[PDB]
Amino acid sequence: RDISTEIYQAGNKPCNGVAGFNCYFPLRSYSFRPTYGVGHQPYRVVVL
Amino acid sequence: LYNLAPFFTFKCYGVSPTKLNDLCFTNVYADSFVIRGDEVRQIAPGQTG
Repeated sequence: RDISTEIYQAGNKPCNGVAGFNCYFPLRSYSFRPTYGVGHQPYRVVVL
Repeated sequence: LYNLAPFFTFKCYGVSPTKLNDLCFTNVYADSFVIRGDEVRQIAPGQTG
C-alpha cells in the first residue's frame, strides 16, 4: 500500500515541480456518472 | 526524439508516458501546423476561444 503523491517520473529527472506528457500527477479521479453503463458503473469490490 | 534538446512544450494526455514503446498501435496520424506561442496551451481539449 502506497500513499505518497510525489510527481511520477520514470527516468525524467527535471519533472520536479512541473507536469507534462512524460510526467503527470500520480492520481486521477473516477467519474461514476449515472449515465455511465455497467462497463463503467462503480463496482463495490471486496477481495477476500 | 525522446532526448532531443529544443523541444519546449511537451504535454499530452493519451498514453503512458515512458511505456509508449511497449504497447503497440495500428496507425499513426501526424498533424502539422503553425500557431502563436501565446495560445499553445489552448490546443488542449476542454476549453474554448
